[PDB]
Amino acid sequence: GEADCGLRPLFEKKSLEDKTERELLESYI
Amino acid sequence: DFEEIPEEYL
Amino acid sequence: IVEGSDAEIGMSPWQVMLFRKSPQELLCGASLISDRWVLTAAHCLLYPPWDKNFTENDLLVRIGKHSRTRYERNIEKISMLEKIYIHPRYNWRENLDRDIALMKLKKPVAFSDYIHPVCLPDRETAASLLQAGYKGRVTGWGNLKEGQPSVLQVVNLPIVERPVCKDSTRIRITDNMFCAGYKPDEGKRGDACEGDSGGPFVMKSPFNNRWYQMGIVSWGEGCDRDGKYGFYTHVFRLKKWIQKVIDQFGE
Ligand SMILES: COc1ccc(S(=O)(=O)NC[C@@H](O)[C@H](Cc2ccccc2)[NH2+]Cc2cc(Cl)ccc2N2C=NNN2)cc1
Ligand code: NA
Repeated sequence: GEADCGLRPLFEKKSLEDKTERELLESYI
Repeated sequence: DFEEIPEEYL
Repeated sequence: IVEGSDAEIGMSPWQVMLFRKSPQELLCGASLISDRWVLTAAHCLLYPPWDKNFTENDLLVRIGKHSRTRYERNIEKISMLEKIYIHPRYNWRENLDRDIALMKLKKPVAFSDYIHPVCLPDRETAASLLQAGYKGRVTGWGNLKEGQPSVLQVVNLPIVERPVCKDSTRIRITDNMFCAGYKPDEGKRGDACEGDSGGPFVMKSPFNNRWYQMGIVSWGEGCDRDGKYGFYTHVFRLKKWIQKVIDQFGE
């Protein structure tokens, strides 16, 4: 896997969360 | 529907 | 996407639009997995029953987009295809088994706030995340109903138990597919629809906070029907082929 893959410049890179990613996390029970 | 893209791409 | 919402700017920077050169139209979604490789559904490129068999010069990819129709000057990048690779055992005759294809770009695309690759899963990432009830995310510029969005749409959908997928359809399901979507009794809705095929089904690993593409929007009977589910190509199951192509034909 590529060094920086899957980390979004406007979200993970800056520690901002998008409006619905928590819904995903909440489902990973 | 779609805006013209620059002709360099076509 | 049916029953989704507008994406946020840069929310899906691996999103790729597969765009026909002439007539100028949206064909499918796709995803950026490196600076020169794009992943999509084989059926977006090759489908003999409808006389679909695109060559490299028929197509462009548009990367970094938000608006469906506008030319996003100084934001999107438009790339030409060097070469298309379709899985050699893609089953267009029966059930779209192994619905996967790679496209190599003529030149590397520059990463930016709006352009960034998604990860592909390892065995352990797939085993941990591909569980019934676990939610992934689907994005695309496809139709809003079985009409067309102004901007990229997003919907989160739960992975469905394999017996329930099998019992929803008369199509023969394989281990290279998984299905996703809410049940009739769940109330919430959502699905891909026409124009979304080939785009990514992604999950955010809670272990390392990275997005992985677990699926490719592959097939569905109608859109957002009760008792029906979207079917997705199982990306990890075909990663050996992906790596083979990239290892042989990557520079
Ligand atoms: C050869 O294998 C086949 C498998 C399934 C089907 S189907 O279920 O009868 N039709 C699927 C089709 O609507 C489409 C995929 C496709 C496009 C072009 C050629 C062949 C197949 N389904 C795309 C799709 C995926 C998802 Cl996850 C959700 C909804 C839809 N969808 C339905 N209508 N429009 N988009 C047909 C052939
Ligand atoms: Na459904």
